[PDB]
Amino acid sequence: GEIAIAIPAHVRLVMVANDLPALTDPLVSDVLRALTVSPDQVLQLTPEKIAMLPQGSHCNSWRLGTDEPLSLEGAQVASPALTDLRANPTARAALWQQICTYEHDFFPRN
Amino acid sequence: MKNATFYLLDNDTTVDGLSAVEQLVCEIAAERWRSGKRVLIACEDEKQAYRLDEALWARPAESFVPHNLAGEGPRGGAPVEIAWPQKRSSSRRDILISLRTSFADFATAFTEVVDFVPYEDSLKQLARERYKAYRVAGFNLNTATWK
Repeated sequence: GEIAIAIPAHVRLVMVANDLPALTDPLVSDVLRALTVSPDQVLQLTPEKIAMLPQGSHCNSWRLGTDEPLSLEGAQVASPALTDLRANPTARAALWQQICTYEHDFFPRN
Repeated sequence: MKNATFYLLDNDTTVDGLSAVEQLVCEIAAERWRSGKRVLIACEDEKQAYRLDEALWARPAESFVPHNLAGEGPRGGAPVEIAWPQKRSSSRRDILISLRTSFADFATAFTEVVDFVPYEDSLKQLARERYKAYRVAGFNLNTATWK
């Protein structure tokens, strides 16, 4: 595996989805704020490309509408596609619940 | 300074089991959180708390407002915590949205408090009593309409 896609130094969240939404989307923006992640710290990538990341990558991620877990070390939050998340309140509460389970990865104590 | 704001409602329309006040609470809590504040919603009863805990995942529309009932959520509590009299809350909070019928002493610990003047005439006197109480407690008072 010669050529690979490297995660920028300032990126702290990899967002994966078939359809990459706009980081300024109302719902996406609130989820990023919930994760205490600024949009500038986000790397958006379609499911493909995850296979192009260097073996040994470590970054938290949030995937939408993609059941198969990423081959990327880190806290992995998963939710339905954005379309479905936006219309399912239950799905949103579940996403938060999932985020809380990983509080140590997103809301480190200090 | 302590600042208390009383939002004056112009209707008492109930939607999905939510009073006009509780509906406005969802809007206010979301806007304050989004502005970077840690919010405490002090409900008069446990049952009201569960009503808002559910309501906040549906409204405001197209929003994701991270919240939990007082004793749940992440350490230090969720950004938006919903409590009731029989349940101690998380510290380190910037704004209090109180649904208490009478002046609550734990309100004095806050720099920012939001209270309401319901539409139904039968509740306006309680609201007036609360107003005077904030005045006595040293809060800077002001009324407003939400838009």
